[PDB]
Amino acid sequence: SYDIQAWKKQCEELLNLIFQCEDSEPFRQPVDLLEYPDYRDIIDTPMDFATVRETLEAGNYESPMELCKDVRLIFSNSKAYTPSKRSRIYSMSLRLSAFFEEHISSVLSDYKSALRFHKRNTIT
Repeated sequence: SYDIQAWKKQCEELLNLIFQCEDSEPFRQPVDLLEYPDYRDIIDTPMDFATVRETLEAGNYESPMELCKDVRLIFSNSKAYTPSKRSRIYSMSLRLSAFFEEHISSVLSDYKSALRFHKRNTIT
């Protein structure tokens, strides 16, 4: 892989897949405080897939690692807020996390390789 910019469209396509997945529905918009009134007593940094997509489309991610950090925050927030490791919403977050990780792995690898290639002659 050579193309330093290719990650962005790859991430757009992966977000499209995630938004079509039923398991994403609890995570597509910010958590509703009327539904979960003490959410911000537990969760310091909310995150959701609409926020991630908007950040990407605004040109506010520099790398796929930044996007990957925010997506992982969606899942760590679900784990931190879950009352049970058997709860429905958390259970959906685990399947969606596995899907995400399986797909993001090549995006990250190819970007990092492409960038190492770009920098291969940094010293000369």
